[PDB]
Amino acid sequence: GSVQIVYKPVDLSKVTSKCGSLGNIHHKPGGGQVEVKSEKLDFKDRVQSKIGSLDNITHVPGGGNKKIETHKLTFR
Amino acid sequence: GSVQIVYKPVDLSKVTSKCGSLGNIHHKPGGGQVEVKSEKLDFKDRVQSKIGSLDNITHVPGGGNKKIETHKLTFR
Amino acid sequence: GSVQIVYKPVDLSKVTSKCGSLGNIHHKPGGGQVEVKSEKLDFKDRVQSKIGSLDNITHVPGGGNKKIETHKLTFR
Repeated sequence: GSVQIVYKPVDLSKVTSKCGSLGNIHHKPGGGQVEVKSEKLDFKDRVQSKIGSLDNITHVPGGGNKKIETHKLTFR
Repeated sequence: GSVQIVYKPVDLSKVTSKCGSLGNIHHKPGGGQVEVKSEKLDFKDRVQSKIGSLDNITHVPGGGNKKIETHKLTFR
Repeated sequence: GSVQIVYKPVDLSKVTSKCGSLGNIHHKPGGGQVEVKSEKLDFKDRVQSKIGSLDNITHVPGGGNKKIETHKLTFR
């Protein structure tokens, strides 16, 4: 009845970027407006919410590479 | 009945950037506006919430690389 | 009835950046406005909340790389 699991990934990989220069970036969005109305809010178990927002983002990561590697075993 | 589990991920990986210069960056959003209304808010178990916000962000990380590598085993 | 669990990752991985200069960065958002109203707030177990905010952020980490690696066993 003897069961053997040997698990040996060999990951010689690479993720790479070369950029000569990251240039001139302008983020100039106009004046946004947000309006939200209720009489009641009533939240129970494990709710998560964003109920009125205005979000301006410039990321410009300079080589934002990702090597996301979520991984698992399980048994019986 | 002998069970053997041998987990050994080898990983020689590289996540890499070369950037010659990070340039000229201008985060200039106009004047935003947010308005939010209720008579009542009523939050119970483990609620998490943002009711009204204005968020301006400039990240610009130079090297922005990620090697996220979440993992588990589990048994019986 | 013998169980043997051997757990030996070999993570020789590297996360790397070269940036030749971090440039000129100008975070100049306009005058924001936020307004939030209620007649009652009522929060119970394990609530966490933000109810009116104006948040301006410049990060500029100059090689903000991440090697996040949450990792585990569990048993029986």
